[PDB]
Amino acid sequence: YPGEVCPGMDIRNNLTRLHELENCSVIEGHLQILLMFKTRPEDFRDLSFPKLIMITYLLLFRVYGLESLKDLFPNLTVIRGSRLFFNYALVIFEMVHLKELGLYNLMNITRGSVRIEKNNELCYLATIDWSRILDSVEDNYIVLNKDDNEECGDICPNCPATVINGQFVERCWTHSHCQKVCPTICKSHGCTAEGLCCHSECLGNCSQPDDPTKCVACRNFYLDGRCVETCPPPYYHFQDWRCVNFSFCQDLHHKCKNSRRQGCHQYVIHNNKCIPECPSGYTMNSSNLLCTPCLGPCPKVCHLLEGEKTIDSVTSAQELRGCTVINGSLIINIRGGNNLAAELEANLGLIEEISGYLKIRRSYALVSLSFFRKLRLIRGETLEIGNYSFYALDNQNLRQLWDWSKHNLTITQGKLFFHYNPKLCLSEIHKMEEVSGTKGRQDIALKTNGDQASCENELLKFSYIRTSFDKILLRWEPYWPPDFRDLLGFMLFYKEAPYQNVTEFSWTVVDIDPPLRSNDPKSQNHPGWLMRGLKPWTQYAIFVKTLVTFSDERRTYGAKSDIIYVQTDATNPSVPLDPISVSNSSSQIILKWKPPSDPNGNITHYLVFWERQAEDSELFELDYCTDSQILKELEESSFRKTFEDYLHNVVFVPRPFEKVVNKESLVISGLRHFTGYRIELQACNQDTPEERCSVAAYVSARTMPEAKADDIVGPVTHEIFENNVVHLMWQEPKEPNGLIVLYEVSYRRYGDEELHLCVSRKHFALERGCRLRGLSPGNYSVRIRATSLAGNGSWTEPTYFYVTD
Amino acid sequence: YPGEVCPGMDIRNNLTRLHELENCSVIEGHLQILLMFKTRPEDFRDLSFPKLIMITDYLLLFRVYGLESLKDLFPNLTVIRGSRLFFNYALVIFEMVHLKELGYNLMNITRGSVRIEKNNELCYLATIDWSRILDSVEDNYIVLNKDDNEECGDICPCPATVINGQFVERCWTHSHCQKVCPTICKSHGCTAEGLCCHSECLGNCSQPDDPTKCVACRNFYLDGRCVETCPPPYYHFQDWRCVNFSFCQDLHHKCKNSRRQGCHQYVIHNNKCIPECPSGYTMNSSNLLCTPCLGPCPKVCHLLEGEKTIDSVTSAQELRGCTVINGSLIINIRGGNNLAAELEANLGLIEEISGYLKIRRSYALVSLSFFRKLRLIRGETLEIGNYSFYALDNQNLRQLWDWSKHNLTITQGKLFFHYNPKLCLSEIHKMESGTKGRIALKTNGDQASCENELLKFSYIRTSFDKILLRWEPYWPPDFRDLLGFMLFYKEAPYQNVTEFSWTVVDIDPPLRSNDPKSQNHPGWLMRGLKPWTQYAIFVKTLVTFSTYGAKSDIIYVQTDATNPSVPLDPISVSNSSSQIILKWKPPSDPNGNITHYLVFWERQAEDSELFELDYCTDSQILKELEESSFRKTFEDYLHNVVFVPRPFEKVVNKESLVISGLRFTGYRIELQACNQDTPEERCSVAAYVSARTMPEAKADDIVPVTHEIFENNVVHLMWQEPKEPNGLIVLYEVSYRRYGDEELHLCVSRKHFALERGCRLRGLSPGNYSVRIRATSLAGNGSWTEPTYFYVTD
Amino acid sequence: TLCGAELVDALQFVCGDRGFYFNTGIVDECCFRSCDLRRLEMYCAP
Amino acid sequence: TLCGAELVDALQFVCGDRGFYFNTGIVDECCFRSCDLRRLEMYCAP
Amino acid sequence: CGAELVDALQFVCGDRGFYFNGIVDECCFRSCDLRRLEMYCAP
Amino acid sequence: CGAELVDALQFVCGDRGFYFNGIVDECCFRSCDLRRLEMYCAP
Repeated sequence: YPGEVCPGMDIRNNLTRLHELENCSVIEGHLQILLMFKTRPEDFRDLSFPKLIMITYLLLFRVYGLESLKDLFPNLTVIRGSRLFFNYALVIFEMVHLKELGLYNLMNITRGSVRIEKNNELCYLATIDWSRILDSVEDNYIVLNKDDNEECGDICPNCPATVINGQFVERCWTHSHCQKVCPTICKSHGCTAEGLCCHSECLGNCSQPDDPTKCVACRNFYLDGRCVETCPPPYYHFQDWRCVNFSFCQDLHHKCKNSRRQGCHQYVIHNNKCIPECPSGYTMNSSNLLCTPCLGPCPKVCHLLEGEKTIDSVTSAQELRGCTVINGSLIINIRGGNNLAAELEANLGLIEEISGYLKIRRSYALVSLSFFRKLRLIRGETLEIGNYSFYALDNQNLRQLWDWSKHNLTITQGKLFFHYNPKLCLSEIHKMEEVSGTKGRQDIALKTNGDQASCENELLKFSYIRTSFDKILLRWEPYWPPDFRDLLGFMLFYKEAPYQNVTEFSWTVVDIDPPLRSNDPKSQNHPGWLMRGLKPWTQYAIFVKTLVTFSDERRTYGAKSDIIYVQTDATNPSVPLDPISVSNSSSQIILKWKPPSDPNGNITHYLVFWERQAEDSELFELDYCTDSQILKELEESSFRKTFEDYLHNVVFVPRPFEKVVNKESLVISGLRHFTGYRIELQACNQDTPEERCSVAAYVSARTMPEAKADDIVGPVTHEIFENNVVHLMWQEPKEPNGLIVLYEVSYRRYGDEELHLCVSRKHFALERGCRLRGLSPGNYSVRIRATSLAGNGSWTEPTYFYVTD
Repeated sequence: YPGEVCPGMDIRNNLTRLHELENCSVIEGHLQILLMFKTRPEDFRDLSFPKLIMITDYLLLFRVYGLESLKDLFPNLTVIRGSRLFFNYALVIFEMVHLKELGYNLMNITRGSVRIEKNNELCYLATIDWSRILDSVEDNYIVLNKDDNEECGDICPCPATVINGQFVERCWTHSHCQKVCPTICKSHGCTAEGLCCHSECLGNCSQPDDPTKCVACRNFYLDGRCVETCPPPYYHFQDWRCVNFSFCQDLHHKCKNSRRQGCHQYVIHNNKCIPECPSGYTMNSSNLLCTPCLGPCPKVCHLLEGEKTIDSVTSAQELRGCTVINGSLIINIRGGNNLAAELEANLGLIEEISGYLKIRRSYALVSLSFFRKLRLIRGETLEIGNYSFYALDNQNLRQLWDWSKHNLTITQGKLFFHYNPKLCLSEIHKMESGTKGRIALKTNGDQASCENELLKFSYIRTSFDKILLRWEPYWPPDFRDLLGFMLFYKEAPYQNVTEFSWTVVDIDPPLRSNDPKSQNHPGWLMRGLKPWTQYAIFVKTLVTFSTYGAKSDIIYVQTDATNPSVPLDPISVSNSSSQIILKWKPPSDPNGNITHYLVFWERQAEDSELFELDYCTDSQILKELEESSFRKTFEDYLHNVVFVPRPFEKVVNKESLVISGLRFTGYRIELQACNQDTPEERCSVAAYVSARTMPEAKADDIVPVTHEIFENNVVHLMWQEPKEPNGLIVLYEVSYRRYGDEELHLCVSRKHFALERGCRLRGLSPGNYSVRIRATSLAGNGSWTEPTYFYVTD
Repeated sequence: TLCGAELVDALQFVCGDRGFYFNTGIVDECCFRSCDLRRLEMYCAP
Repeated sequence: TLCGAELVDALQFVCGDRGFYFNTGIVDECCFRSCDLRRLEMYCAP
Repeated sequence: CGAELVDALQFVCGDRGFYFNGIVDECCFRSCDLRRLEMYCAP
Repeated sequence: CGAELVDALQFVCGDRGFYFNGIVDECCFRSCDLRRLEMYCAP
């Protein structure tokens, strides 16, 4: 950080205040630019702040005339995110004439997220990758701006591509810059232009690779001249990025002591950290600036103003971090559906004694209140309307409160309340009632909780299972409520679960009528269901549910069965698809196939068959020379029960084969040179006993031919007749290429022209070879070439004879 | 009703008690037979009661064994009046174990319904239709019998009727049918021949048009015959019987001397015998005629239970006529059947109830107007929680008392309103009765929107195929609350559509502006409608109800008349030689009432081939509304932090026409349909047909034959061409015969006719000859020419 | 708990030849809460 | 009532330069309930 | 249909066996489950 | 598709505005609305 250090600032109205960024390379706080309502692109064209390198949130809002930060902040590298704005470390809001971001030198945002919203001129938003900027991208928020209602031309000029939704797109900042994507090996340490990973002490960028002195921004801590991991022992940590010795912390403490109105703090050294105040259990001697553990208990009491604080963001909770005794009430009003369990537990975890009421008004994203990890006793000295020390409302996703098998909560005064908690079962609410000691000593809505939650405390139990191929039968012990007519039927759910990843919260639902009731504990024809059909190897998760009519004065949740993972027994697999005979040698063929798309069972080894094929007879012979669900709940289930009960009231008056293992290819040797071959391949899955393979995959195969196969050996023995007919006999090739169908005979009188004759195999057999007719008298020559299924072999040796008139 | 009468009875245990039905033909009450265990069919085969004719209140059979059919016990049970129902029904048969067939000759059940249930052997159920037996069939309830398992084969021995579009015969047993009567006779009844009975007969009569011969009497029965009303010497007893003064006197004296609980000191009022005359009338015994008194004497139902549970018609009927209640009332109507009429008739006179009033799980209720004269709820005996008016899980409740005129007073006690999904908060707030000073919010009005604010349409175009919609701008006190607009539309043949088949479309809010002037006037253009059909349109808002929203009223609009389409299924036939009768069906492809048709007919020359022939999401939206609130949250949060304080013919009304004045010829006809007549024409694309009149053989007749004889054995023939050829004379048939020789024929085509200028025979031997010529056309053959004779020289 | 279907069966099995007497109720006494022979036999005819 | 972008637009129109001051506000007292020139002008920098 | 009906019925029976007709008609009318096939075994 | 866009446009703005500032392509992008069509006929 070759520059000066300045605190956070807020700039508004006249642009002259923006000149206060004279030589500030790193800012010890947030930077805000706001309400520049009378500025044009002319004003922002010639102002730049390249010295700034690091920001500890950054917020821009309602700035007119500015088009881009490409010139304003060309070297802002890292935004730490120590103190977020709402839940975000960078906010760009209602920028009117902004066109592009231009923060190509921004590398990492350690903590928080980013929100750009309600712009009307910026572009290039879809061409930036946030996974390489901040870890948690699922909690970002860019909802409404330009290039979201009408796309821009985002001409990325240099710019590595990143995959999103399975498709690759290039990432760029402006029309002249692109995102710096360091390789995964460098991780957060960063890399230079050559791709060399920076030193572990660097974050994002470094002037020279593998040097803490050349880090653009220190990842862990910064000493007076170099990035360091934990600062030297004489230098304590400060603001999570600086290493400062006694002088700086002492000067800050003295300045705070001098100023009686500044919102400073009396800084203290603790655990090699200069911090505004050391946590509970430690007291300051006011002499050595080192706070020591206290004798009498001194909890970190945080006197809340106006007796009330509303928590709806990590910045609100962060104001209570390190607190142990809250001197006021507390409202939790998380919004948006973004999970905040980790930050809430980190900030409010040490809260033990709360001097007021606790209210959860509209916390939509909350799942549990476990983040009050050390919440021992609430006092309730300050109560809301109705005098409730614990309030719950509209918590849509709230599942459960503290783990009551482990927790121990005490409330002193006041009542509690619950309302519209659809995922909160009443059993947990009553456990809350009894564990806190409120009930009996001193509320819960009738039906607003667990409405969409499995409140069935009773557990069903499977009895017998029989799985086979595409069928499976289930059977569980009978269950009967006190009024057996209440049981409308059984609810069955099932899913295809490759692994254990289902927890009741996609299924296929099946309705089962109750079995006929039978007296005695005898066999009641144990209820069950027959599965319609399944894949021959899939694993399934199954559980059943009851369906019971509720009574106003009689609670009856029903029952459910624990989710059980059952995988059907295997069958024979399916035939592999796309086999090919990739013949490589005159006796070797490299068969290539790929596994079937539906193996219905793990492939252990392929079964290979190959049957020799005789050549076609044509070659040998031929001569070539919701209302409805509530509707069914009342007027034929409850109504049928009323008349039956009414009647009883009135009337009863009181007085060759090869197995290939883990390989998609096979090189079959010992094959013929060119003879056609038939191949059969099957997939097999459980063939430790006799084979149970699939059906055969069929391919015709043929090895590479050889010229020597069709070559005729030696000269041709000949005979001469007086009728100008010459008969000649030659040795047939021993191993012809598949089949020799015809022979090419070339004859020429000595020094004269050459003529050709076609002799077929039938002509070869009929005349016992060939017979040249019409030959002119004189010295003659003849040569023969053999034709096979592959081509033509070499000609015979020059044979010479004489023709007599 | 021949014979005597007997009171209602209940029979149990052994069967000897069934002998009590000795000879009485009328039961003045209910007949119950129950718990007939350890009894076999041989016991029920020899016992019959054919004398019994009429039962007043209801008939109940339950848990009888051995019995298989009522065809033997009750062959003449004519009418079940239904004066006093059991639960809501006048005939209940329950858990019959061996009953197989219902078993006839039963005509009418005036008041109530029938419930048959849990019968594991009963057949012959779907064979009967209840529209001819009782009035409100929708109130009936039969379920899960044996016949409901599609295993019973009901071999009817029987008039047939249609239900739900299927036609089937109706019978009672394997040996009887349903005695259906024509609609003219209706409730009066008809005999075997179909003659309507007398007006005082109900069901059937032995002799038609005679009050003395009615089997069952409608209105009232005096003596030997059925009368419309009791004669002045006689007063009405129970709705069915007329009795003299002495009868009621004897009843009163019996109730006086004998202290029998359950009977009443009968009096006379309005020429009727009444157990106790209603409020405003006192009693002083004497003439047994109660008279009005100045002193207020309201009917006090001193119910000893301390409270009542009205869940049935009988429960309300137990309070019939009472004006004040010395206790509480609980309303627990179930089953979904409409109960407004009976509840208003029984509890209408209720004025002040001493106890509280509860309405729990009343699924079928839609309004609490039954208490037509409810004036003051005392609330002295409050429900737990000290409530005078309680409401729970009334799933279909929509409206309380009409608050325009109804004036209710509550002495003390709170009010309760939970789980009323179709009850708007406006009604509840209006209720606060004088008890404003002295509710579960999200559970009320959930499916019944509470948009008190109204939207007004501004402009419409309505097109031969669409529509302009433009509403008035509406903004909540804080905008961004208006998520958008919900527009609903649906075709409506009649202007009788309700709010809850509808087609909906989403609309984003218009871009608002300060000093709005005219705004954008948000609207919508439709995606295609059938033009002439009337449509119903209403628009409602969609807001985060942290702003009740607004909803435009239902508006019925129909587009303008569009051009019609081609006529469908035309028919073209001929009845006379000059007329062609055309028929067509009113085309459904065009819309709008057909005003007139257009018929175009064009003559066609015969085919050229003939001339040339030589013959010879609730979860999904919940994310969005939470998202929208989150979107508004940050925007509000930023402002809090950053802004710091200091030839043609037209056919009218006829789908047929007979074009006259035509020629036999092939003819082309076009039919056009016009759904509007105000302009010169608003018609469609013509439908094409071709017809042909029947032949006129006389027109093809040829009027002797002019001939010449040549020396080359050739005789030329010439004849007069027909004046009106039937389409086209394709060829001419020439018959010639030498004297003493066989007849010979020659073909002369029209091409041959023109080529040789008629016809000429070839190779004629010498001798006498006779020749005739016949014309042949597309229609047939005409008459032959007159005989012509010629001689060939030797 | 004897409910709306087996209640008649149990009452018959208890009463036998006694029969049923004639001239809130029984469902709440025996279905909404458990009963004993003492209560069920009481409904039999004397 | 003043809310959303209308609020900032009206604040700019009222302030008429003069900037905005710095070193429950606004939304509760200008969007939840109506306000006037008195309240809005107060947020402009002196 | 009866084909798949018995192709599952033999599995749910094992050695209990069955007789082919019957249960086919009801299965064509009503949905099937264990209670309607376990009683159809013909030992 | 865009032809029916024209056969609705000459109805909604036949009196005036049936010209260009083109509207077919982004109507498949940004749906079709009455207030999304009167603005296009303004220029």
